[PDB]
Amino acid sequence: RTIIALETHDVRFPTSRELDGSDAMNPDPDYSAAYVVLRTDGAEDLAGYGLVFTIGRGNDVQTAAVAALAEHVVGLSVDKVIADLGAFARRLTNDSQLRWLGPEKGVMHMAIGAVINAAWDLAARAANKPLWRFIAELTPEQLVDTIDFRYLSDALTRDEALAILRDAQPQRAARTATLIEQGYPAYTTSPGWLGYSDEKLVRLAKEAVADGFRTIKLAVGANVQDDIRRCRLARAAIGPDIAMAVDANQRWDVGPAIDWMRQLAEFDIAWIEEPTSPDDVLGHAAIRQGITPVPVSTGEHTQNRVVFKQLLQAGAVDLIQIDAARVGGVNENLAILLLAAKFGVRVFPHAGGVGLCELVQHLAMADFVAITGKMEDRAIEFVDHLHQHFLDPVRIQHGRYLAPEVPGFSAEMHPASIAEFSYPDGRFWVEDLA
Amino acid sequence: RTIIALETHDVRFPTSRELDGSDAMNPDPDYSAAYVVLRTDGAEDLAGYGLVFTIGRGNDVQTAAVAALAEHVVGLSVDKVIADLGAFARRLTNDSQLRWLGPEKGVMHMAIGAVINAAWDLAARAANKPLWRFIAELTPEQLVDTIDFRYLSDALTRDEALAILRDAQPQRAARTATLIEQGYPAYTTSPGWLGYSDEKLVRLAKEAVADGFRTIKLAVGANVQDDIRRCRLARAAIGPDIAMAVDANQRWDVGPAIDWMRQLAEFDIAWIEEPTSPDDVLGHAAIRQGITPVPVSTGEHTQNRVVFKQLLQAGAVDLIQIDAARVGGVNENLAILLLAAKFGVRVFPHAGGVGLCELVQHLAMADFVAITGKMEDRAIEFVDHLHQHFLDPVRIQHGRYLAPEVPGFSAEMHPASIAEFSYPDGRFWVEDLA
Ligand SMILES: C[C@H](O)[C@@H](O)[C@@H](O)[C@H](O)C(=O)O
Ligand SMILES: C[C@H](O)[C@@H](O)[C@@H](O)[C@H](O)C(=O)O
Ligand SMILES: [Mg+2]
Ligand SMILES: [Mg+2]
Repeated sequence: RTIIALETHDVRFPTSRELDGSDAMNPDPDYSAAYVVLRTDGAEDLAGYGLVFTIGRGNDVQTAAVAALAEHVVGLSVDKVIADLGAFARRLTNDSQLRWLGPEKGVMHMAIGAVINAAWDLAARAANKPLWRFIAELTPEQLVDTIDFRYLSDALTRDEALAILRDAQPQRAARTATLIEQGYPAYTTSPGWLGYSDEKLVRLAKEAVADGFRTIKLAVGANVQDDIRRCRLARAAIGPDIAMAVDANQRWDVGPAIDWMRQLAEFDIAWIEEPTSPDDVLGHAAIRQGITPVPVSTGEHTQNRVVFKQLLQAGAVDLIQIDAARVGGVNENLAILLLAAKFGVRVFPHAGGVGLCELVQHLAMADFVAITGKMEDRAIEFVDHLHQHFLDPVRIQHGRYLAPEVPGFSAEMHPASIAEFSYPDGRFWVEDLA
Repeated sequence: RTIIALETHDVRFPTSRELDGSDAMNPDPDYSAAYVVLRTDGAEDLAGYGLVFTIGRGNDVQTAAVAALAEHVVGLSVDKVIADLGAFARRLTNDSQLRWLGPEKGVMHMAIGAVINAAWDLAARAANKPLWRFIAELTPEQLVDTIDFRYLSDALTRDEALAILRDAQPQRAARTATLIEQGYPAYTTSPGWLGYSDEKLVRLAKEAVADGFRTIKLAVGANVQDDIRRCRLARAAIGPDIAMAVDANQRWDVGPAIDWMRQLAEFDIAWIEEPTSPDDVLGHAAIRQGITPVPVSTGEHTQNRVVFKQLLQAGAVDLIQIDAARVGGVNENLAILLLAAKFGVRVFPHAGGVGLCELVQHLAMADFVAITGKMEDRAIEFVDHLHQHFLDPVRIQHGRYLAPEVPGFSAEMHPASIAEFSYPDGRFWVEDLA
């Protein structure tokens, strides 16, 4: 079989109508997907799906970036692609001309990451396995062959990665059983969007705990008085035993972040996410040093494994987020997970976007099985939005993610959803723009 | 007057035909420009020009990113835009949805930077001044009003920037006279492209020195034996008194970079440019610590002022490059120049791309007049390619840049050049692709 087309769609959801996903930096996001399909001349089931998550404006540019990769993939042998995902990723990441648009950052890199992710979806489907098992069941050699070790020789060599993966082999099967029977811890951010009223915040926080979530997260960062008020209300609503994280979405400078967190510390903060710019490694370390022991995290916007390496080297974080679509696809996230494991830093996957819960759950689960063997000390983010648009929506049971069973990356979306929300000619948008 | 249109063009030059611009990372670049025009309903002279520099593939995506900004600018009052370039820049950089595609990095940020640069071109033209004088003659208050101080409070506050600018006021006029009469030091990289034969390297290096350049730069990084051979040949060709820099274009890891430079040190290296990833602040510092006193530089791919801040804080560089199109336009480069001045780090502007000499010369000259008052200790890069396509090509006299005189950013390109090299329907490409 051959990849005969790279199809792209600019799909946007009107989440801003109710301010779902709203925060201090992004006050009215419209969760969007630069959706891509790697089509083949095989069975209808033999296709790869992926998407870049954006929040509205710019999604057309992001979609255009993905479409520009068609000549790089159309015509390739399916067997050749899935048999060497490392070579496939490099075919895109090593194109020096595309690197100039980055390198390995921004629109062009996320576009590359979406095509790479679609290829892993295609591979998992061909293997008749949900992506987490596809990844976790590859041999240590097959796994490191997909990783780009450039710029990491000082922190993680191929031999060091192999050692970590080989050390985990004996328990892979047992952990797979544990995951399937117990699920993976989750936490929810849906009760904390900044655009919600105090009444809605409290109502949703209570429902979240009622649903079994042992941790919730609130957006903060626009007004300290508002944050103090909201954190007090949420803490009172959930009780003293539920963890409560806060997310500043990059709003603060180093000094202000320290002073701001000093005023929220009394409410028992699980961690402060993105207190400052996602590029400020030294800044996060300075903030962490100033507010310790209040935990600091960052990661959903971290451009690539080189920046993650530095965050770990500089001791800028207590835990990190990883994102399925921000970096160079699965290949890059595997490098990041191995770096986090080697440095002994917990990973709390980011999923605050359409389709992100569906995608990222697989990376966290593969990590548990083949890399760390640790999940009760961490959690996968969850947001209660737009799951109805995916063929294999995530399943949460008593605050825990159930392991996916169907083949693939869970990225495939309902054609009806694409038809209704494609921008700007989709049914909803033609009516809305009118 | 009003901005009535944002016109964009995908222009690509076949520099790969002779491997002009070739290096270890980018072996066959096709110097390209994602050209933009801010058109108004005023005089034909009243327009803003700008461009994002890329090396071929991907330029269509970059052009699309710029075109996507039309709704943000079309309809704006020319007087309102030029009277507050800080507000104009923020209108684009503070669009949270566009920030998600970055933030402040990659394709979307460079697109924003090109539109911002076009606005400064428009402003300088309205003022009937070449951009360097337009910038250097603004009051300290007007200058800081254009700067985004977010994420810089720990290294450069508004008051600190004002102090530096005010300290320079007394000598602004005298330095303007000095620049106009003496020119600004330059160095050339055109003799050192990696794709050239040893014979061509030597021939061009000799011509470069004959033309008055006191410094040349060679691309290195693919094969150490080749680098040793080429550096020996170039050094012998130029003599012991001419400075010779080398550029690895991000090829090495930390350890290898140190070992590689140890083998080139005997040829008297002026500086090693981009020894590793443009995102590795800690890595550049480690390399610098290992090869000192051999100077280390980086900057042409540095995504924004936040990364530059860290490079300075971490002592990762001996000198930095700045680039007119890589960051958020003039506004961001002013912040970077002020950071470099405050930290006492020399700036050697990057210009290895089409139109970059034309653009960046203005930033270096404005810096000399209004910020540092230092130029004999540094130099502006020059490449001997494609200047014929610009209405106001740079002028080099005895190895020094002559100060531009015509109004603007020198970005305007000949319509005939655009017609011939527009991709893929331009005259040259239709014939070439055939
Ligand atoms: C705009 C988005 O909803 C963000 O606020 C979201 O990704 C957030 O950072 C999160 O961690 O869930
Ligand atoms: C592809 C380009 O010619 C680069 O090699 C060029 O920008 C180089 O880095 C330089 O500093 O001139
Ligand atoms: Mg977050
Ligand atoms: Mg360079």
